[PDB]
Amino acid sequence: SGFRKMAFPSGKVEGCMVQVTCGTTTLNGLWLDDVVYCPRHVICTSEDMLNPNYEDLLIRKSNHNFLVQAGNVQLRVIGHSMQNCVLKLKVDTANPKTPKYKFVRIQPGQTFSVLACYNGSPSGVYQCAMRPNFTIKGSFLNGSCGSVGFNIDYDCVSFCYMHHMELPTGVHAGTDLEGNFYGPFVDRQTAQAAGTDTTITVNVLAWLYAAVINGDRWFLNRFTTTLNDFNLVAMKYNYEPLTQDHVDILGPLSAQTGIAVLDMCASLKELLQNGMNGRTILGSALLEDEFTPFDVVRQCSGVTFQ
Amino acid sequence: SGFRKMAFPSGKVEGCMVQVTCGTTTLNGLWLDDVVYCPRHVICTSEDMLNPNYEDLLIRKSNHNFLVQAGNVQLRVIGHSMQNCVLKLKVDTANPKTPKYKFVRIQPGQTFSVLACYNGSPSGVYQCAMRPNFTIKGSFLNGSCGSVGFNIDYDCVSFCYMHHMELPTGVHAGTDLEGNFYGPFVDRQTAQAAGTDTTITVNVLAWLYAAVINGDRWFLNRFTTTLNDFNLVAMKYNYEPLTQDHVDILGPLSAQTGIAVLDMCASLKELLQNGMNGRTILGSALLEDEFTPFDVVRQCSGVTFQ
Ligand SMILES: *[C@@](O)(c1nc2ccccc2s1)[C@H](C[C@@H]1CCCNC1=O)NC(=O)[C@@H]1Cc2ccc(F)cc2CN1C(=O)[C@@H](NC(=O)C(F)(F)F)C(C)(C)C
Ligand SMILES: *[C@@](O)(c1nc2ccccc2s1)[C@H](C[C@@H]1CCCNC1=O)NC(=O)[C@@H]1Cc2ccc(F)cc2CN1C(=O)[C@@H](NC(=O)C(F)(F)F)C(C)(C)C
Ligand code: NA
Ligand code: NA
Repeated sequence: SGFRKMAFPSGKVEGCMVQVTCGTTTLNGLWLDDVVYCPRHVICTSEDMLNPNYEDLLIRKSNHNFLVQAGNVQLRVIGHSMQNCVLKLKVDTANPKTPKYKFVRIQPGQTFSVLACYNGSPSGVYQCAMRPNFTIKGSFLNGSCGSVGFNIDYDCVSFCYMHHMELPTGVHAGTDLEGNFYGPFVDRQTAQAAGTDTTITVNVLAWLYAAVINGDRWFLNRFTTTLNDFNLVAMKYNYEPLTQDHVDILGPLSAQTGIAVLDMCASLKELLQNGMNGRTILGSALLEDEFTPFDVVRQCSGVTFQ
Repeated sequence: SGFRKMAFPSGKVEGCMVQVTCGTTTLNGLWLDDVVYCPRHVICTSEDMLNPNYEDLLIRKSNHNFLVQAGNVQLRVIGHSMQNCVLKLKVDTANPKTPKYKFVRIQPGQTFSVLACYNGSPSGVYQCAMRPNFTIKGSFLNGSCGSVGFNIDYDCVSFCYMHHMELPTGVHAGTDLEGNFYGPFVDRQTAQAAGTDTTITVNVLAWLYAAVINGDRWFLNRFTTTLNDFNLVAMKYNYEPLTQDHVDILGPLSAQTGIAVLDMCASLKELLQNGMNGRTILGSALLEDEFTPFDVVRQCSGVTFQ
């Protein structure tokens, strides 16, 4: 029993974290085989921020300008290339701790673990979601750039996020591991801001199922709803539309608990309209939306990772 | 910016997790140097649960009854001893991934990371606190026993918890790594239950300081209070008494923010008496008590671990 915001074990990623320095700029890099991946603006000074031409900045650099440290070991850069907003530094040593891995670009609403790092050394691990507005509500300070987000399946690490920027509301923007930003954000100094966000409906429903699995039913009711009438209410409360695809994905949780998806939707509707009346669900006085249906199944079934 | 329930990076612990099997009972063990630590009731069958005499059960066992697996490698047990409620299995191989480590028995109100494991393989990592009633609000299923809780300082892993039992309210009971239970709990089948719990006042105050650091002040007020008058209110709301020791420990956060501790106490008093009025603090509609003052400083200052 119990239900926690659970991160993936981070050891496979810890062994990949390094420090990259360019002039006075130091940030984190990801060392996989003989390549180190990091944000391209490591090559930026403070002056090259208004509208930096990164191709022009990069052609002016030499391999020996890049100082890459793994622990107390300096790694020599022997090639470099820019891919979108990521710099790929070819180094003279392959990382002996390279896990099985892939690079994935995730959809909004998906969750992942962040290994927050400073100066190439891990500080902490936490779970978050890609918001519908393509920000993440992270915990990142100066020096955190190049920290990565990931999922693990069996023994395979799927990297999905590299950290780049903090927006004026205190939320975070970054790229996939091929250097493409999530959302409309850019790595130049402009008036960018997070767009209006929405609540991840399919995840709220997943978490209500988690609550039932863990022995709590106070919020259930005898009613059902149509998908259309539910979405009319969701829309009013700034919830994402629930698709038939979302309904299918919730099938296993609905089967495990015996509560039809549209029945759980009628519970959520009632919760939106009436509030919790001073009660809590899984220790929360708010409706939690950073657990996917898969997160719930994994934690309530005890899936492990080799 | 941002503030997350952040766990320690778990890689140093992952490399220590093994599987221990005795007859039909399998649970997790912690492999440090040439010793594997696990709950002593691995030697129990279902029948030896009413009032098992563990010394009597253990003298009847042979080394070859214990099957210890690290990954795909079987480790041969060559000695054993019982220490309180932990079994120490001497094995023929020293763990080459043994970190710098120590065993600590923590006080209620302290936090730690749990690496939840099944069949010797890690499933997830999450942060929790030792409650005042010496339970933890974990997330643990059948097979989770022997999973450990820990903190990291610099490069040193301080193990403070090994998992043993789930209580009827769905919360969890376990031992330090020398086999002494936290709280009054025992590893025999009886009517044990969690005692009434209280909220960890010093941690709530720490989290209010975290909120201020992160740019939120809506709950502050112009008032101060005496320690005594605050504790009269805390007592009414089932909060732990705040000691002068707690006040001193909050000194750094008070200095960083310019808000005297007793001033923050008057804010907490007002929050207890009037509620949040539909507002949130650091994304929560409840007063959070599973961040210590040290957790706040570490996360808002970016401390790392070698
Ligand atoms: C990351 O650690 C980096 N720092 C530097 C420093 C010099 C060169 C390159 C980098 S990457 C930080 C993480 C950030 C900082 C502070 C608090 N929390 C965080 O997550 N990233 C930045 O400082 C980025 C980097 C950048 C790249 C190109 C630019 F043209 C401008 C920047 C500045 N920056 C920001 O995050 C800024 N935010 C924005 O510009 C915006 F639009 F996203 F809001 C800043 C105002 C500095 C937070
Ligand atoms: C742990 O994985 C272990 N399982 C076994 C099985 C056989 C022998 C030894 C062990 S240790 C589980 C973890 C637990 C189970 C299910 C859900 N969440 C969890 O955290 N621990 C147990 O099953 C313990 C072990 C035990 C030892 C001595 C006993 F006399 C009795 C038990 C049974 N047990 C419990 O946790 C039970 N709880 C209690 O007895 C009490 F008092 F704490 F509530 C149970 C009712 C089975 C949950
Ligand atoms: Na219903
Ligand atoms: Na005050």
